Amino acid sequence: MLAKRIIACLDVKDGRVVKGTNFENLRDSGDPVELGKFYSEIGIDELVFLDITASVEKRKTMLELVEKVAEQIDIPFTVGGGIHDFETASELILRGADKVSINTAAVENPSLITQIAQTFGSQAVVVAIDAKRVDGEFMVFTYSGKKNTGILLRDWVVEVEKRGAGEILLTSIDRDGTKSGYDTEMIRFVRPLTTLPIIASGGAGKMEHFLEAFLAGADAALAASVFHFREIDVRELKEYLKKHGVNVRLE
Amino acid sequence: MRIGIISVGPGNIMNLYRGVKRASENFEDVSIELVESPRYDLLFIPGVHFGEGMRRLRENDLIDFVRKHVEDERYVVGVCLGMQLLFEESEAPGVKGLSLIEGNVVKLRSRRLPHMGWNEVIFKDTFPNGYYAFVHTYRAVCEEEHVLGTTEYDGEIFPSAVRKGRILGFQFHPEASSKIGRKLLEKVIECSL
Repeated sequence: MLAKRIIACLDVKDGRVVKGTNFENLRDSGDPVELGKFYSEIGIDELVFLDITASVEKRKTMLELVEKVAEQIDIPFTVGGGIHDFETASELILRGADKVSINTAAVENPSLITQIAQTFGSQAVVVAIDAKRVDGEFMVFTYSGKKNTGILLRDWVVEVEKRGAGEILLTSIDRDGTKSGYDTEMIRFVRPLTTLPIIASGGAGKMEHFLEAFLAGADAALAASVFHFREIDVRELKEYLKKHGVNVRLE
Repeated sequence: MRIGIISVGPGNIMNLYRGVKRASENFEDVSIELVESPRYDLLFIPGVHFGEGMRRLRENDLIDFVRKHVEDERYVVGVCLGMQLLFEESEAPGVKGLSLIEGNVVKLRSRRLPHMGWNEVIFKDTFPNGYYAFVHTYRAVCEEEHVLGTTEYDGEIFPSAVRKGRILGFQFHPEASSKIGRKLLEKVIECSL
């Protein structure tokens, strides 16, 4: 039975993990490839690399990252952050990335979802949706959560599926970096609108938040600081979820 | 120990080269070649449409190269699409497969496709039970005689792993299956001895 996934998010900049890492066992705090290689060793199900390199270098830098990562990690990974066209995505997938994450570019050119899906298959497309409550309604926000698009989340989710996307990365802007729990209301809201796999993102602070997210209907749960800072052990988290009737991958 | 990985495609096959080089580390006198013609102890048939690749094995005079391997009690291991090619036909309507193992290929009964993510494989023997990384739409149909590993997706139980003598087939991606994939690949190497 398809396991519910624990996903680690590596925020990279120029080819380095941001705010380092408590893993002094490693030989680097913030080497994205060693950390990723490590996350596999300890039981992470998937990796997500989010680049924020000032676009001067960004295009070369992300291909650098992808080539070095594919060469060493043995779990599925995903690159995203400023992938603006089929060109950028094609060369990134070809460089070794299992999937690419598109957001702002997708909202502004939905056909892009299809463009990648037809060449590389729906499996290779992940659409990131950053949502936030504006006047009682769930609205979709582009440009790293700063521009309100006027597009209702209810609509964009159905569209993304129609477009040929293979997976949705749902981030609650209201909860991102709050360690207070995932936005389960938002997950429950989206769950019925689509059959696509949903990754919960934003708010993770401890083990129970993960269970709450899976009850809400998430197919995966993504986190960063809580993992990088040794705030939650991966094997323990999975032992805990299994105990409470969630189907996780346990080795 | 000569290992050959058929490099002609389709798909990314280098993630597999890396995974195999990775698993072969602790092993003595080991060689790994990317393959597209005649020269192996362990032959890998990788790939990620049944039509393509079945074409590419023709267009590279490899159908006989593989036939000669099976015939010579050499190990022949199909991975992903490579596994489906071991069979007689797929639903690529009209194309003959390698017909190395009796059976055919068929779309999965699920409304949700592709089957994508970590799913449990349960082996009859030898290989490590546990979760492996899957990404496929079509499944094999064969005799219990040739079933090696089993997996359930959406209430449908199918051969996630297959075996006719020294011919092996795996439907998942060992090279993307973390520690257990490495262990699986090690055991495949340990078998070809």
